[PDB]
Amino acid sequence: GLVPRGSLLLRRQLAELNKNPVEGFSAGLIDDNDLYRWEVLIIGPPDTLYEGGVFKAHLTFPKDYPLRPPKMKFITEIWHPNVDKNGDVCISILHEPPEERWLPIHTVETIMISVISMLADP
Repeated sequence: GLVPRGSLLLRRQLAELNKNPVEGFSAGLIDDNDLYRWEVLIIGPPDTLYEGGVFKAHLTFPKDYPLRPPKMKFITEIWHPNVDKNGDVCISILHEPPEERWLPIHTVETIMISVISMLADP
C-alpha cells in the first residue's frame, strides 16, 4: 500500500469540515476509498437567482495536491457566467499563477467561500 502524499492533508480537511459544519453546504467523499474525489452540496443563497435551489458539484483533487488546485464541476444543472456548459467552474482561486490564485494554503473552506460569493452575485 503506497499512500498518495496529499492524503493526510485531505483527511484533516474532511475531519475539520465535519467537526465545523457550515451553513449552506456539505462536503464529503463520493467513495470512502478515495480521498481525491469529493462531492459538495450547495444551497442556493436567498434573494438570488438560485434561491430555493440545491446543487451537487464534484470537487476533484489532482494527485499532486496541494501544489496544484482541485477542479470543480457542477453536476446539477445551473446557470452562472463562471460555469460552463459542461458544468466546469471557472473561478480564479482555482487558477494556477491571494484568493485570486491557487496557493497551496487554500482549503476547501476558502474555495467554498469563493463559490458561495459568486452565487450571491451572478
